[PDB]
Amino acid sequence: LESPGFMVHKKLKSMSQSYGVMMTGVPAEVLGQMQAERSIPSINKTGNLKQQIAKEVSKVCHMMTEPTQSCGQASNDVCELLLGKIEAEKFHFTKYEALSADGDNLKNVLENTAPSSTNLLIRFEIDREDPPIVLVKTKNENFNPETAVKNKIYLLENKLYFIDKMGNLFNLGPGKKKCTQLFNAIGDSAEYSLCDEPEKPEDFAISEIVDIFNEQKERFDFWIGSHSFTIYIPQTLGESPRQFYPYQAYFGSHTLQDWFVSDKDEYLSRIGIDKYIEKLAVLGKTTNTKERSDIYAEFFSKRGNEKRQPLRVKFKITEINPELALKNLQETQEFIDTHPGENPSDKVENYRNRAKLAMTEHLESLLDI
Amino acid sequence: FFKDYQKKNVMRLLQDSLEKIINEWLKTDDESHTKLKSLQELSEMDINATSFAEHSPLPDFVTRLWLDPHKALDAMDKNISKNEIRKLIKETAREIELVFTHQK
Ligand SMILES: [Pr+3]
Ligand SMILES: [Pr+3]
Ligand SMILES: [Pr+3]
Ligand SMILES: [Pr+3]
Repeated sequence: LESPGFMVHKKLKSMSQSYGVMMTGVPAEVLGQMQAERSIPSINKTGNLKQQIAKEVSKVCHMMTEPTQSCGQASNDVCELLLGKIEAEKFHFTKYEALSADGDNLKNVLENTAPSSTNLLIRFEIDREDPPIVLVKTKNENFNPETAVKNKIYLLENKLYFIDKMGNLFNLGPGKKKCTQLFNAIGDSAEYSLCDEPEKPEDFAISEIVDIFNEQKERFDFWIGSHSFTIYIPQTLGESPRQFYPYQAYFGSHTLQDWFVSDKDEYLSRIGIDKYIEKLAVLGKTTNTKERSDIYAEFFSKRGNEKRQPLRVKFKITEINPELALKNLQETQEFIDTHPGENPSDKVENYRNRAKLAMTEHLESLLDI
Repeated sequence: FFKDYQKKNVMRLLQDSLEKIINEWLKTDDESHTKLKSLQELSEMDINATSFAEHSPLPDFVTRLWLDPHKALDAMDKNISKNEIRKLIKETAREIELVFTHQK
């Protein structure tokens, strides 16, 4: 006996592990035609075309299994499947909540649910901050604040400016006495790094500028979207303990398929839901880079890029109708089962061969064959 | 459910392909920002306009997709309208350029 809310995770994991990119719903013909489009700039049409068409078609071959799926597409597919178009739209516009340092809010809100009659889908965004890397020493006679490169710190003799990536000029505070002390303390190189125990008065002048900046990090916003993932806590049967399951892809590392094939979903679930929120909170609180990299690798990396600058965790939560979600997955497998094939691997091979025929034909219609 | 989900993911793959092609094409703009200025015009184009200027810098795919999207990608289902394609071309062009010039 298994709850319907749990069958949702079963079908979802089973379909992704077996069929991969086919779970997006994209017809193989559409996908091959497109691949031909993003590969036709690289084709010099003064050379041999059947050379390049076959080469390009063959390069996309050894890539299908390569991690070219983004965390957002996986997270979006999951929300769409478990919620349907209407509720995924409203879920997409719901505002993210910032995680508490110990995760008290997410912990507490889960406790307000009956683990046997409620099915939660949690979606997280992880944000990195991107402070400037470079300190540029320049003179007033060479510095127009509109010309200068962005996302840099600029040390003048009478000012110390920070130019963010958007264009807004910021005065970092040091008086005109302080700036000349730093200007005459730093050498002749055009650029310098804001990241690297000081020994030379050059190093002290750079480290204090880092300090003068970091005490006013408040005034800026460097944060960029870094990683996306979801978590599903289905219903339990009676006296059964609650279980969560993380879902994610990671561009460059693994797909949503690879994540399932490696059973990392099941590996992280066994550590329990609350202990997960805890290690998730430390990632947003810690300032130690080894600890921030320890957790980040354990949670969000392949089963089988040092996170130096801080990370923050935000979430939004909703409830699943397992009947709807199974119906949504049924319609998706209906599409999948329109591809000839004795078994899932046979159906994937038909998708790939079908897509390759569309990529080759679309290349030929564009290059006069 | 499935048709709406498929149309979404088909539209997403197109946007991704638009972003990759336009970006590769933007990487070779001169110091007069010709290709970028062209990209800005595109994000403000009238959706009823059925003609590009004769020696348009825009990538071949973009203009083919704009004019006859169902000839440009003859596997694309009819439930994707020419207007929907064109709205997507402008929203992608607006997002790329603002990212390219670092406002997002
Ligand atoms: Pr067979
Ligand atoms: Pr076979
Ligand atoms: Pr304009
Ligand atoms: Pr304008």
